[PDB]
Amino acid sequence: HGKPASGHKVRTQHSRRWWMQSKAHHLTAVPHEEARSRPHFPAYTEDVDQPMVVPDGVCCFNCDKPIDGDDINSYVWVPSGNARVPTTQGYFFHVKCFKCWNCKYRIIHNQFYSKDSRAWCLSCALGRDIRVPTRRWHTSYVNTHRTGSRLTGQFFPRHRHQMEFLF
Amino acid sequence: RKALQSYPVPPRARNYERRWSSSRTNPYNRMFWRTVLNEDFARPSFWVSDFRHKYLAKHGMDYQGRVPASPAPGMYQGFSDVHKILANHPKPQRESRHLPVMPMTPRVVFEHAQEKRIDYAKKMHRDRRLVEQLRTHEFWGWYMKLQRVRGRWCKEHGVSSRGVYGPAVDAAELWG
Amino acid sequence: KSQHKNVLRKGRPHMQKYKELNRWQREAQGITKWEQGHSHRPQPYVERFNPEGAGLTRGTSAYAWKWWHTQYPWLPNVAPADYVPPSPRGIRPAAWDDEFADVVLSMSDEEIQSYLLDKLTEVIFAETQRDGYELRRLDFEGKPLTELPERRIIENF
Amino acid sequence: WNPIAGKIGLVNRKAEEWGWPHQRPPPTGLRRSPEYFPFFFSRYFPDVEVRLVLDSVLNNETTRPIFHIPQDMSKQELVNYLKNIYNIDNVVRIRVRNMRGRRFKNEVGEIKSLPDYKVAVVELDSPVSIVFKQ
Amino acid sequence: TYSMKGQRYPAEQGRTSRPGSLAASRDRMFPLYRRNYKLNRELRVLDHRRISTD
Amino acid sequence: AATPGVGIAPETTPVKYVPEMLNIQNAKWWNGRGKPVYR
Amino acid sequence: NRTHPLSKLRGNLRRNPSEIPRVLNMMIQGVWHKSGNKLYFRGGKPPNPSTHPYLTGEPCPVYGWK
Amino acid sequence: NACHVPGDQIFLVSNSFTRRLLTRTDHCPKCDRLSTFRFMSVSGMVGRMPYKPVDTPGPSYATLYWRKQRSGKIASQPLNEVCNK
Amino acid sequence: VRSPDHGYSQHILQKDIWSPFQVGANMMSYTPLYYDWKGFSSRDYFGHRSGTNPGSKVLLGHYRRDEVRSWGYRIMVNHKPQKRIPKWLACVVHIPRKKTFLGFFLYANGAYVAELLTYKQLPRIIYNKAFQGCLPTIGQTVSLTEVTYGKEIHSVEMYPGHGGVICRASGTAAVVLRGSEPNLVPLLLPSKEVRLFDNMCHAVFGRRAGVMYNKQRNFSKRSVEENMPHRPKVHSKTKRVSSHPAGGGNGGSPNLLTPLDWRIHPRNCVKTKYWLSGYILRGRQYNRNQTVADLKSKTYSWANRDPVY
Amino acid sequence: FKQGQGMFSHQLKRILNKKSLHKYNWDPLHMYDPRKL
RNA sequence: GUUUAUUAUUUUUAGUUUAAUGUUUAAAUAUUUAACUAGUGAUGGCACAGUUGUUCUAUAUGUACCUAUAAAAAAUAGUA
RNA sequence: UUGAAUAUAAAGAAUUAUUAUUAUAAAUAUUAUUUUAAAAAUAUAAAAAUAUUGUUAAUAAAAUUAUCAAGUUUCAAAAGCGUUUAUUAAAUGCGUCGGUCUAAGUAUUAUAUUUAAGAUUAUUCUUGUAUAUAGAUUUUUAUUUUAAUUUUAUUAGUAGCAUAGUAAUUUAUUAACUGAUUAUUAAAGCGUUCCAUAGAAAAUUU
Ligand SMILES: [Zn+2]
Ligand SMILES: [Zn+2]
Ligand SMILES: [Zn+2]
Repeated sequence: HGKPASGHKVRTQHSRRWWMQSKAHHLTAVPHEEARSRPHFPAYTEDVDQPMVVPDGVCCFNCDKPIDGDDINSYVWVPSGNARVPTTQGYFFHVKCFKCWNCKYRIIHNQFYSKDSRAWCLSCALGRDIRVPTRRWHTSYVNTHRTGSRLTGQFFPRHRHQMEFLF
Repeated sequence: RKALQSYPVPPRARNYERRWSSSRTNPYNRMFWRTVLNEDFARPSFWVSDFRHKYLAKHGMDYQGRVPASPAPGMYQGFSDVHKILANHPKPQRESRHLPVMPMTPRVVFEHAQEKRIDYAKKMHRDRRLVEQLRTHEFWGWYMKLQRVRGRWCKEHGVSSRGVYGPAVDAAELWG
Repeated sequence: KSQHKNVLRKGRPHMQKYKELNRWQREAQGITKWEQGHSHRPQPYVERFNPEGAGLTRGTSAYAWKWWHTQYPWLPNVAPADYVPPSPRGIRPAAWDDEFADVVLSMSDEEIQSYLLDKLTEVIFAETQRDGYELRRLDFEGKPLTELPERRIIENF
Repeated sequence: WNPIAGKIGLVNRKAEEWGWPHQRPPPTGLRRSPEYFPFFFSRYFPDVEVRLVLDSVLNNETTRPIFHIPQDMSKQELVNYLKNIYNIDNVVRIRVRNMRGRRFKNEVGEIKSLPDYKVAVVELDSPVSIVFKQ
Repeated sequence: TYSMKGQRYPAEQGRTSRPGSLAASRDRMFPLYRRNYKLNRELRVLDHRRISTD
Repeated sequence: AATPGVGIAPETTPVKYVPEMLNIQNAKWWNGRGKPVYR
Repeated sequence: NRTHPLSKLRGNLRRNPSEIPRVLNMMIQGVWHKSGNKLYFRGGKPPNPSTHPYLTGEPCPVYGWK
Repeated sequence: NACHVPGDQIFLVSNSFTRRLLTRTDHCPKCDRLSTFRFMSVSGMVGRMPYKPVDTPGPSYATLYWRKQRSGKIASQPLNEVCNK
Repeated sequence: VRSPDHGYSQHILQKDIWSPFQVGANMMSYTPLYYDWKGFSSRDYFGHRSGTNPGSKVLLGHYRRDEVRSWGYRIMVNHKPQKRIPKWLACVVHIPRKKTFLGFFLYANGAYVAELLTYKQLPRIIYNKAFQGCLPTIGQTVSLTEVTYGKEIHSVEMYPGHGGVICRASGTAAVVLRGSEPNLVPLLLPSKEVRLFDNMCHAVFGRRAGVMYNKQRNFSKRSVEENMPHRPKVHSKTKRVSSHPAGGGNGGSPNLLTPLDWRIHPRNCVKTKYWLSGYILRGRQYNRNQTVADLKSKTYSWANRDPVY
Repeated sequence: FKQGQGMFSHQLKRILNKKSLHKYNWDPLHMYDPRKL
C-alpha cells in the first residue's frame, strides 16, 4: 500500500506502448518504430533517387501566372508527397496567390481544398460560411518553397531500395 | 499585463496558466479541426444566419440555398462594434447603393499597415540575396582570374606546385 | 513548488498608470479618496449592449448602454426631446375640410378615442377577422357567445 | 510643462494688462474684442524672432534654408511672415521640427537651459546663398 | 536607417561642445548612419493616400 | 477600491458612530486632517 | 488643441483640476491608436500643449482641414 | 551530399567551411555557371572522433544509395576500364 | 419521428437532450430578439461578491459566474402569447443554458416572435385555432375560465395581463383544482402549493416542453458543464476557522449542529416566506407531506386558506 | 519589476505639488431660478 | 507536430510538480534537467481595500517576509 | 509628408548583470568582445573488459548521441483529469438527496448545503440544536441537523485504524520487521459502505 496513489503521470514517454504511438507513418518505407520520434520527422530528407527539383513548365495553381524557376522563395511549393498530377511535382503558388479562391481570405491553418484547379479554403470549400479571420486576412501564414512542407513526405528510403545490402 | 483590448489585433500567441503545464505555443491544429468540422461551434454570425427567419416568415419555406455573405446594406446600423454580431465582417454599409467601401475602423487601417510591412520585409530579403548574388557571384568570377593569372605565372616560373620531386614521381600514379 | 522560474513574468508589461495623478486630483479638489460613498461597481460597456433589441422602450438605444440590465427595460418613454406637446394649433389636414372638421371637432379627445376603439374592434373582427380566423369564444354548440372580441384581444392585436 | 494653473500667474497677468489694484478693469466686452490692447499690440506690432541659421545658407548654395521660429508659429504663418516682412514669395513646402532649447551648466553650476524653439526648414524654389570674402 | 527601436552606444551619440572638442553631432561623425525618413516612410508606414475613402 | 471606515449605517439613521463617540482627539495640529464637521 | 481666445473653436487643452489627469497622459504617455501607430506623443521630447500654435479648424475627410 | 538547381555533387565539409555547409555556391556542371547548391544529406566526417574507428559517424543508409548508383551498377562500362590505367 | 425528445447520450453518462426538429444553430441567433448584458456575477453594490441581505427577493447568488457568456445564444422570449390569433410553429430552437425549448411562431399577423413551446407540438402546424371544443387544443393559449378541472396548463400568468410567470420550466404544468370561489380558479402549481388565480388570467394549454429534463440530463464533462457555469462551492468545514465557524479540527470534522451559510441556513429552519399574497391559499409547507393527488381532490374556497400562517 | 522609475515619475512627484487655482463656485440654484422672479 | 473510426481522443512540446549546480550565487531564485503539457472558457478591458477585499480553503496571498504599506504616539521592558 | 498640430533609437531586475521584453513580420550579410604551458579536490565526465543491484532509506520518470536514447510482465492499493504556498484519498466539479423559495426570473427552477461519479447496496436507536408550539421560558423529536459509548446487521478487516506486534497462519526469499492470500471478536472501521480501477506508490519476475 504505497500511499500516494494519485500522482503526476510521472512515467509517460518512457513506455513501449508509447514508442509505437510516437511514430509518424510518413511516406517512407522505414518499416515502423524506425522513424524519428520526438520531432516526428527526420531533418534533411535525402532524395537522391529522384532529384526533387522545381520544374520549368511550372505555374501557380490559384493564379496560373508562370512562376520564377528557382532563384527565389516567392513561391509556396507544396509537393504533396509524390504529386505528379498538380504539376510534374506538387501544387505551386506565389506567396500572394495562396488565398482561398471562393472566400478570398487566407487559408486558415493552411489546409486547403483543391477545388477544380483553384485552391479553395477548406471551410468555404466545405460549405461552412464564417468568412473572415482575425489575424491576417489576405495572406496566409505559410512558409515558402516547401520549407514548411518538409515536415512530411518522402524521407530517404522511399520504396524497397534493397539495392543497398544486395551484392 | 497590457490588456488585450489595447493591441490593434488581439495577440497571436495567447499565454494561459497551468502551473503543471509548460509549453509556450497555443495548440492550434486542434482549434482548427473543431470549427471546420462542426458548423455550430462558431456563433452563426447573425446576418448570414439571419435572412432565414426572414425568408421562412415571408416565403413559408426553409431558405434551402446558400445565404449571401457580406450583409446587405442597411443591416446592423445601430450596432457600433459588431465584430461578433456578425463574423469579423465590417459594419455592412449605410442603406445605400454606393459602391462598397470598408469603413476604416482602427482595425482595417492596421491590416493595411501589415500588408505594407509584409511587402516591406519580403522586399528587404528578396534583394539581400540579389546583391549576395553579385558579391559571391562576382567573387568567383574574379577568383578565376586569380587562378588564371596564377595559372599563367606558374608555367614560366615552372613551379609545378606538386612537391619537391620531379614529375617522375607523378607519372607512376602511385603515392610515389 | 520549489522553482519559480520568474521568466513567465516580464511578458507584455502593464501600462505605467502614473497613480500620482489620481492621488493629486484628490487634493486638487475638496474630496478625499471617494470613501465607500461610491466605492464602485463595474460600469457597463458599449459592446455588450444590443441596440435594435426590441426592448429598450424604443426611445433609448444610446443612453441605455449605460444603466444596468435590471434597469434599461424600464427606462421610460419620454420624447425625442424636440417633440413639442400636441399643440391645439389650427392646421387642419390639407383636404379633410369642414363639414367633416365641423363634425369631428365637436367630438372631444375622449369622445374620439372612444369612437376609435369601437371602430378598430369593428375593423378587426370584420373583414380582417371574419376573412379567416375567429376572435370571440363560442359556446356548447359553437355559437359566438359575445358579439365582438373582448377588449384585451384587441389591445394586444 | 506644468498644466496646473497657478493663482499668482493670473494676478501677474492683470497688473500688466491693466493696472490691477489701482485701475479698474476694462469692460468684458472690450476684453473679448480684437481691440483689447494685447490683441491690438499683436495685430499691429507682432513680437516674433524668426532667426535664420547661416550654417546651411553660407557659401554652399541651398534650396532649403533653415530657420528658427518661436514654438507657436505654425507653418502657414511662417509663410505669411516671410511673405509680408521679408518679401520672400517662393515657399512651396515648410518642414517643421521642435527642439528642446539648448542646455548647459554655467561656470557657477546652475543648469541654464535656453528657451526652446522650432526648426522650420523652408524650401525655396530658386536656391539662395551668402558670400563671405576672406 | 529606418524608424525602428534600436540600441546606440553613447560615444556614438556624440558629446556636447567640450573644452577640448567642438560639439560633435552624431551625424557629422557618422554620415552614413543618418536615418533616411523618406526611405522609411516610402517603405514602412501607411500613407493617408492608400486608405482615403469618402 | 476605497473604505469609509465608519461602516454604512441604516438608510434611516444615516449617522451612527461619530468619531467623538470614542473619545478621539483630532486637533488640526495633532493629527492634521482632524477637525470634525458636526461642529 | 490649444485655441485662441477670440476663436469660437473649442479645444481640449483644459487645465481644470478634473482634466489635467488626462492632459498629462497625453504629454507623457501619448496615445497608442488601435491602428498600430503611436499618436500625439511617440518619442522623447514631450510636447508643450501651451506652446502649440492655435487650433485653426476641424479636420475634413476630403481635404485636410476645413 | 550537395545538389543544385537540377544536379548533384559530393564533398566532405571541414570545420572551417561550416558556414557554407547548408547552401553553397558552385559550378553546376549540368549547366555552365556557378549555381547555388544545397545539402541533401550527410556523407561522413572530415576527421576522426576520439577513440573511434575510421568511419565513426558512417556516411548514411541514404548517401550510400546515392553512391550505389554512381559507382554501383557500372556494368554498362567495365569496358574502357575497371580500375586499371 | 421517434420521441420528439431524446436523451442523446454522446458519452455513456453525458446525456444532453437533443430533439429531432431542433433548428440548427444557424437558424437561432435572431437580430431583433437577441439581448446581451454582463450579469454582475455575484457582485452587488460595491462589487463585494455577496448574496442577498436576508429579507429580499432580488437574487445575486454568491456562487454565480459567467451568467451571460458573450457569444452564447441568447434570444429573448415572449411570455405573452396573444389570445386566439392562429400561430404557425416555424422552427423549434433549443438553447442549452436556458434549458427551455422555444419555437418561433408566426402568429398570423406578422409577428415572427413567440417562443414557449408546449409538449407534443410539431413544427409547421397551426396551433392557436380551436377545434369544435371550447379551446382544448395543445398550444392554444386559454383564459383560465375556459379550462375544466384536471387538465394541465403551462406559463400561467400570475396577474391577468401581466405576462406568464408560473410553470415556465420544461415539462412543468399547473393543474386546475376546481375551486368554489366566485370569480377565481385555484391551480395546483408544481410546488404543491395552491393559488387562487384570477379566472381571466391567460395560460397556455398543455404541458410545458422538453420532458426528460427532470432527470436524464447529466453532463459529466469539463467542457460541457459550461451550460451551467457557477463559482466553486467550497466546503463550509474547511474555511479557516477565523472565517467560518465550521472549520479546522484535525481531520474530518462532521460539522456544527446548526448549519449556516454565513448567517444561517439550518436545514429546515430558514424558511424565508415573509409576505404571503392575498391569492395564496396553502404554501408549499402546508402541503409538503400530503401527496400530489389528495390536493387534487378537495374543492378550494376562502375558508380553506388558514387564517394564521 | 515595478515600472517607470524615470524622469516622468521624478517630475510628476514635484510639479503636482503646485497648488491649482481655487474659485469658490457657490452652489447653483437650479430648481429655484432667481432671475425668473 | 501527432496516435485513433471519432469534431471526443494519444500526444511535438525549449521557459513552470523532480534532481544536480548555485548557497552574500550571474538571481534576496538563476543555470542544467525530470515531469507535465490540448485551456469555447482565460497571465489580461475596469471592478472590489484593511475586523477587511479575494480565496477550486493552504490561516493562503491583496507591490519584492501579511505582522499590509505609510503616517502618530515617548504603551509596557526591574521584576535575572 | 504634401496633413495642422504633434512626437520619432536608449527598460527592467541596485549594474553595461541570468536576460532573444515575441506586438508583429519572414528566412544563405563569410553583421562580430572573452585572458593563459601542469597534478588536488570540485563542476564534471569522453573512453572502456567482467559483474547486474551485494550499493542504498530506496537501482530503473531522470541531458545530449546519427551507435537516431523507448524496458516488458503479474498482483495488491487507488479517483478523475481540473486545482492549490510546504502539493496530496487537500479543496473543485456532474448526478442523486436535503432544505428554501410562487409579488423579481422559470419549484423537472434558481438560491443553501451535505456528499461524491460508475456499479451493489445503503442496517439498529435516540436525551440535545432545529421545526411545530398554546403570553416564554420549561415542556415536545414525520422529514432535516447532530448523535448511537453494546448502534454494528451488510460489507471489507492489522487497514494512512489509539497499544498490543514484525498480528497467527500460508506462500515468496539462501535469510520475509517486506508484500500478497485464507479467516475475522477490528483497544472504539462500518453502510457512504463495498466493489470494480489507469498513466502513482509499493511488492514480486525479468
Ligand atoms: Zn501564384
Ligand atoms: Zn474561402
Ligand atoms: Zn544544375
